[PDB]
Amino acid sequence: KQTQDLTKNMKIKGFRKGKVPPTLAKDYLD
Amino acid sequence: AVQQRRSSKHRRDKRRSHDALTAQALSVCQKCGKKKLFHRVCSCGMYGDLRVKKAY
Amino acid sequence: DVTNVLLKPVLTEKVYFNQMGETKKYVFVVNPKASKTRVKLAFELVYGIKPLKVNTLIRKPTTIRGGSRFPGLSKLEKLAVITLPKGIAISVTGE
Amino acid sequence: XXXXXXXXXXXXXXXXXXXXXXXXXXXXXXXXKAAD
Amino acid sequence: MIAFAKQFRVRISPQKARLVCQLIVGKKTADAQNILSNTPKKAATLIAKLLNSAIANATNNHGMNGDALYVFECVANQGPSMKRTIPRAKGSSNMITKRSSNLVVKLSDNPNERQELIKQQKALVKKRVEGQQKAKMARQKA
Amino acid sequence: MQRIKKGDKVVVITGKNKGGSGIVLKIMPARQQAIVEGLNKVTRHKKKDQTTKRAAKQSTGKVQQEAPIFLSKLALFDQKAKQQTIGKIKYVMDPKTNKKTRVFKKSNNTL
Amino acid sequence: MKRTYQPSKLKRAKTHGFLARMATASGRKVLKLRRKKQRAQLTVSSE
RNA sequence: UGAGUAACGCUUGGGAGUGAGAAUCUCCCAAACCGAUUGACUAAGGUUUCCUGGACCAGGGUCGUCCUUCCAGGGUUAGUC
RNA sequence: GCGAAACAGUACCGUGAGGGAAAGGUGAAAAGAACCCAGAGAUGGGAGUGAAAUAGAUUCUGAAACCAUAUGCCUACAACG
Ligand SMILES: [Mg+2]
Ligand SMILES: [Mg+2]
Ligand SMILES: [Mg+2]
Ligand SMILES: [Mg+2]
Ligand SMILES: [Mg+2]
Ligand SMILES: [Mg+2]
Ligand SMILES: [Mg+2]
Ligand SMILES: [Mg+2]
Ligand SMILES: [Mg+2]
Ligand SMILES: [Mg+2]
Ligand SMILES: [Mg+2]
Ligand SMILES: [Mg+2]
Ligand SMILES: [Mg+2]
Ligand SMILES: [Mg+2]
Ligand SMILES: [Mg+2]
Ligand SMILES: [Mg+2]
Ligand SMILES: [Mg+2]
Ligand SMILES: [Mg+2]
Ligand SMILES: [Mg+2]
Ligand SMILES: [Mg+2]
Ligand SMILES: [Mg+2]
Ligand SMILES: [Mg+2]
Ligand SMILES: [Zn+2]
Repeated sequence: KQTQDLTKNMKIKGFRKGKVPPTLAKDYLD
Repeated sequence: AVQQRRSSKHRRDKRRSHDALTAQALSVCQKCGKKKLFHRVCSCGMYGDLRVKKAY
Repeated sequence: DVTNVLLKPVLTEKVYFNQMGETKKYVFVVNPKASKTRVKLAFELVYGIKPLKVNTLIRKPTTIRGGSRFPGLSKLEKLAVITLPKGIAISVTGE
Repeated sequence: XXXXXXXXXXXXXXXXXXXXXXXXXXXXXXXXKAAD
Repeated sequence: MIAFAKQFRVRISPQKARLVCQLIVGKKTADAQNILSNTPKKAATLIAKLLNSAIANATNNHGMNGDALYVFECVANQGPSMKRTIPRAKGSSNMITKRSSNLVVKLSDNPNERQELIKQQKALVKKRVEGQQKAKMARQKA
Repeated sequence: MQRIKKGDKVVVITGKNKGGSGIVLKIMPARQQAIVEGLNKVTRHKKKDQTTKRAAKQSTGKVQQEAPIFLSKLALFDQKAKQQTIGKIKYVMDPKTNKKTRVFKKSNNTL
Repeated sequence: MKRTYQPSKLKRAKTHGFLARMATASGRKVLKLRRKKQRAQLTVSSE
């Protein structure tokens, strides 16, 4: 639900889209 | 062989006087009204009364 | 000993691929003049668990921002791949 | 939306201009047209 | 009352653009659009966009009727060029000049627009003669 | 010492704004400028940019802020005097506190 | 055909390198001249 | 000026799709050449030119939504080579 | 004017010694043009700021050569520094 919505685009520095960490999406882009 | 004398600004245009282009004949489609180049299907695929291609 | 030879951890797809699946592999960036033994000693004095093995990478500097009004070169990095034993997983942040 | 550029350097029309060194190291040789 | 639209650094050369501009000068709006939409030339899908933008800002910005507009003047002035080196044979080299054109289109609603421009020139000439006589009047007075 | 500090009342003596009273909010010594509230109001055409958590909204329309003003146009404002007037200041050093204090030259008013 | 310059690190470095230039008076004078001209690329050792 | 002239430096057709725009981009089906090689591994050299996503100022002898171009991120693990 | 008013002994040329450029000026203040229209967009036309926008970042003034448009006159049996 919320984590699916927050995994779309919003590419993190060292990563790409698609394989966004299932648990780590709240540190850099907080 | 190369020109020993430079060509003025009048002879160049005299030669170019025959380089003009001609406007191609256009017609109106009988199903949508837009002007289309003669003897050809409009953008809607309607040539005369024959459905030729799918709409654009 | 002084522990200035452990500069910085890095998290990429390769890093997260290793940091999962039984044996964990943690990749840091270290002092380019440091040796493998120094890397093991620094991890000893700051973490406490003996590494199973250490691998080192040298990435040469290259031109960046080419064509930009002022072009610039990269920075020399030495990468170190620590691997802790089976079943142990310590946190890089939080001590 | 989300169309913005907060970086200190950002441009799509990158400034560049090609230059010419006028390299014209041309020469020539002899000939069969020698009237001696 | 002239409405206009402009375009700097058009990739087409002015020489190859003047051939298309002469097919639309003096033409009605719809006929000019119709003529320019079916000509197999590169400089036809760019003059069309400028013409469409010019009609739009004529009936929206300057406020004209739209059924009296005719293409007053559409020209492609010479723009800045850019120089590159083509490598020739036997070590020589030449300079290729990729040409650009500054295109400008002007449309009017009044079919007598030339008279006002000559009138303004005439207005300028009259002021010229007027300045001399007043200067002349001052000299005898002193 | 300095002619203008952060806080003292100041007015403008030349330009379009004449007799413009305000309070100096900030002083740039390097550029010889001074931000005075209520004066020299400019309205930047505030665009919209969305690349940050705060930039997601960044509601900015016709915000009128303060533009810095050259220190030459500023003049200290007298307050203690019954008839307030615009004058120049000294840099006397009172031996009571050994601290430098500004005093007007058309009166005997401190600061 | 074989053009004049066939690049090689070792030949370039052993002929025009800093150590090759710092072994004779003539080489020292050339580097001295390059310091006078304040060339950023003093020798072929630096890229 | 020559002059919009010479030239554009060995390789085809179609279907579907993207796109504002497709002979040139993506996929598919064929077709034609290489096959002691246009196949595969490396030395030397080159020094990121490698992978992903985006862009089409500039360069690509045309075009371009595409590129060995540009932007951002990432990529090279040795006691036995 | 020092080669170098700008990040010049740089870019670049050569194996090397060596050789070696061009490029300054918005506005008093970015107040650097929100918004609308056309366009895919750049961009253009309005609006707005400004004394001035034909001062708009292509940013002091803008000459000629050069390239186009037009009022008026002449020119398609004519041997022309
Ligand atoms: Mg002419
Ligand atoms: Mg001809
Ligand atoms: Mg190794
Ligand atoms: Mg010439
Ligand atoms: Mg020509
Ligand atoms: Mg010919
Ligand atoms: Mg021919
Ligand atoms: Mg040909
Ligand atoms: Mg070819
Ligand atoms: Mg072919
Ligand atoms: Mg091969
Ligand atoms: Mg590169
Ligand atoms: Mg690739
Ligand atoms: Mg791509
Ligand atoms: Mg092209
Ligand atoms: Mg092993
Ligand atoms: Mg304007
Ligand atoms: Mg100017
Ligand atoms: Mg006659
Ligand atoms: Mg006769
Ligand atoms: Mg005779
Ligand atoms: Mg005669
Ligand atoms: Zn139709």
